[PDB]
Amino acid sequence: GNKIHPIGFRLGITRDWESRWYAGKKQYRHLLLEDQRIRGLLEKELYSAGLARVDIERAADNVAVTVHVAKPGVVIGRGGERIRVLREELAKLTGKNVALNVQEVQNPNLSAPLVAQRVAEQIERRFAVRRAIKQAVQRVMESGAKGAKVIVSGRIGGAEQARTEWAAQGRVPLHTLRANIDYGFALARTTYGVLGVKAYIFLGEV
Amino acid sequence: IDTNILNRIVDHAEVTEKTGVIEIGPGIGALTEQLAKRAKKVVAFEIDQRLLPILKDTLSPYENVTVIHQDVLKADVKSVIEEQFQDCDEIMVVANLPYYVTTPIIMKLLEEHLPLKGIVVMLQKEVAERMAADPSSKEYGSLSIAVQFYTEAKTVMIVPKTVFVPQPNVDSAVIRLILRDGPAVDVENESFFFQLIKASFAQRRKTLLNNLVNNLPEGKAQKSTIEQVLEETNIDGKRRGESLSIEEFAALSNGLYKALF
Amino acid sequence: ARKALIEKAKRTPKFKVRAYTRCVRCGRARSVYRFFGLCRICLRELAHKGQLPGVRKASW
RNA sequence: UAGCGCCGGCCAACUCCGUGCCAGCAGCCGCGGUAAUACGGAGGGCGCGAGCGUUACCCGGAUUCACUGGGCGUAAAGGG
RNA sequence: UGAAACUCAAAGGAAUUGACGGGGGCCCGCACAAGCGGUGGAGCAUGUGGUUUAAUUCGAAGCAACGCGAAGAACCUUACCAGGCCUUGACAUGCUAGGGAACCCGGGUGAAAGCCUGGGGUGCCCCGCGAGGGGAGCCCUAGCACAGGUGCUGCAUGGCCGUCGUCAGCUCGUGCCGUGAGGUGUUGGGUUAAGUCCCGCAACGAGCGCAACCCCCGCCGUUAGUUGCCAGCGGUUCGGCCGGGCACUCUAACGGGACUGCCCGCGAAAGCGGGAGGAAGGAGGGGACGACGUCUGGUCAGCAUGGCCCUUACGGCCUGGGCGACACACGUGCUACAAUGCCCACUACAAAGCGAUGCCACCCGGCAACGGGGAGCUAAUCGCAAAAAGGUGGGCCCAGUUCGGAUUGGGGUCUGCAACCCGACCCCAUGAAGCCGGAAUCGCUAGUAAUCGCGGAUCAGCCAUGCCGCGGUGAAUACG
Ligand SMILES: [Zn+2]
Repeated sequence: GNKIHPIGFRLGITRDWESRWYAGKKQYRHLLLEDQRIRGLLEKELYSAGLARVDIERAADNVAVTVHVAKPGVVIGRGGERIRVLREELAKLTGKNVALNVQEVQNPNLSAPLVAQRVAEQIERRFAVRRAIKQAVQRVMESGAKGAKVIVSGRIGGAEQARTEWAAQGRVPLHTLRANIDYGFALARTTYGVLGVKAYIFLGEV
Repeated sequence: IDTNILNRIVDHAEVTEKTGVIEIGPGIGALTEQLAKRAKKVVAFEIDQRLLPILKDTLSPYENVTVIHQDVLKADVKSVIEEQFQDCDEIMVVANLPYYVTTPIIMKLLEEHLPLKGIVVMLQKEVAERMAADPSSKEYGSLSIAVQFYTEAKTVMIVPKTVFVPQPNVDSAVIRLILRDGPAVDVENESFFFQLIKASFAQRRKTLLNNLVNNLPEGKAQKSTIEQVLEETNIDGKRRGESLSIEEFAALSNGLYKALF
Repeated sequence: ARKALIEKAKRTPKFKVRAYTRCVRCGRARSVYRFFGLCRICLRELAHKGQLPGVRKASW
């Protein structure tokens, strides 16, 4: 076993960096640290919204945060109160006048992080794991998605012994570079430990 | 099995991207999914703690859904409407009611004089003609009077027994009630009017006169009064009562209360 | 990586040669990198995530 | 005057406490060590009802002595 | 010839899928064989087992633990030990009583932590009449929800990793065969690095795997010519140094090229043996890439995490010690045992990297480690930087030796608050074991083995002879 991260494998080709900025050796670490802080804050805050991705950019002491969300309605709210206070909070974190942007993902069934998050939520709601995985895979496959696969880690239904569940459908060629495989991991914290939900979505070629 | 029946129910309820709807007893949310897909902001009154996770998971990808942990009977729905549907034009009600609390629910909803556009519900055929009938229909009664007074109602859909996953015991009929702007007949003494209606149908075999005289505490006292009133109003008590209507009942009620109330 | 030890290495330890470096993500003191400020494990994790700009798998 | 048996599959009738290979149940298959629809008790249900169960014996199911209506190369059964 | 009493709920027949066999057949891989160097012998470095100790913190245990976690233990690291000390606490969000708000500062104590203290107070926000003034702004000081735990289980788990193994396998859909479990495909012949292809055949396809898609090297085009380059010309202090060009090398972007594509023979085909052409010829060399699964595999000490436990101590500061012990025993390495060599002068030829709390040109002082002055460089410019083996010339002449450099004595430099336990380096003496290593055993099929240097991470400095990379010279053998 011991497969490698399908994103880190395809960073150069068919995938793009989540962070897009340049810095010399002098200031690389500080920028990365504040970047991590921003990512952590936004992960904590915008959970319910259906976050999928956080993008960070820098031009000249400027930050352009972009957040991919299934339901931007949750993010904005009434008269953009929430987004405004969120911008205020982010700017208070780092004195660089961040320019927050919000994008809606088309067909949130085609986002591996979202699928993993949903299945993790279902697990935390004490759903049957096998049925949940089957339904998730079918749901993804109905929305185009030339291939899908979902894995749940272990410690199923409070059983003493842990076991992997696994379910795939279609083509998931993890070995080919021009595969455009979307990957998503979610951790489900349950009364009887932790479960790891992985999702691969094979969405076209090249 | 419920695959297309729900779509037909929603179609008959005639919801659009601007109409608001009220859901009672959502369970999983079979109707709720279709309602969210077709209609504007929805609302639910689930009370079952066990099915709450399943409903939450079902309605996770929807943003126009509100869930309330209140019983319909106990909760004053006026505030519910004034709070939730603050922009909507027409507020309808769609639900599948659980047998027992089906008549109480309808009665409570109607007796509170909501600004609801109407109601579309799925209940059993048994009590379906009992709330949409005519003179001499063998299903005429107090329930029919109440429903056909408060609103305008007619049975729409007949879902047969052989549709559900676990085979039930009774055929079902989806009924649509278009709410009425003003009550069909004007009664000053509405309460005793209702008691009169229930008195004329305490026993459906006896004649109307005997029904009326034998069902009032003052029935013994005002035997002559009852007889004269029924005689003058051109609708005598010699009939059964199932052959009367809203109009005759209104006239008789006026006769009783203008003179003895 | 006791919380005390992490919170202690963040001050001036009365001398220059008493101070050391820790992973900014996990507080590991063993195998950190000056360029990143991350231990080897956090470096690998974040590099796989694609959250390190211009950092890619090498094959020469 | 309403009782009697049963509610794991045969076979119509399901939950909560008590017990923890103990006390026990059992026509067969079997159930009892911590979440027991299989033991004990309650609620409820099912069948029969001045009755309902148990034991004993006979025929059936048993084409399992095969006249109706079985078989004998390797399952028992071709004689040296 | 031939019972019964008593016991069990089975006893059996054929066939299917596996597991296994001191059954068989075929095939593969530095597995063996043919070679070339080693290890096991000596000294030292390092990691362990034991032993010792107040402590010698722990985890890793055939392959797949043992120059492993650790890409840097003198303090810090540090989790261990001996002492001195704190208990809403190093650290977070709160609650409730007034001192009362912030900050600056000075003595006792002293090994430091901590404690006791004495001073300028750093106050406004409202500016109610403005003189107390109730306020948010900070701050202590008690009462309390809470911190905290490298404390235990990897046999409750996640994530990540090792291993069989880059081995060639693991399955599914429809069809067909069978009463049925199931079979077929996926077996047979050939071929391949390969379930890679061809043929045969009730199978025809597909998915995860193999391959290819990606990167580096090998050849050539364009686009581009500075900090890189210099063929022709003009300068020239002889320096690509100047003016020039950018042709060539090169640097870094985009493409081309190699596919049994083309001829000859052979085979039914896959393919095989030769031949041009070509930089490369049949996978061109290397990397990234690790199937369903196996190992109660490894890690609660990277992190997260369910359960259990401690919460005036199993938490937290500080000084010193320890992880560096030593009758012994294993593993991985470094230097050698010499003349194909050792020492000393001169002269050459690289690549890939690194640097502003740094790289440090040059000059001067010292025999030196270094010190003082001092330019130039955020980098194709400046520097680290001497490349070493090599090639020349001189010496040694078979000797435990101009071999080997352990150990010890005596000076000295640098880092650092501090160099005793316990750093590195320079110099003068000292000059050990070692004359090629028993049984056994390891690596390697080509720019490989062997040998020679160079750079980097961690890092004040370094116990690095380690790890990751980079080039120089360059063997032998493979019948089976
Ligand atoms: Zn880390």
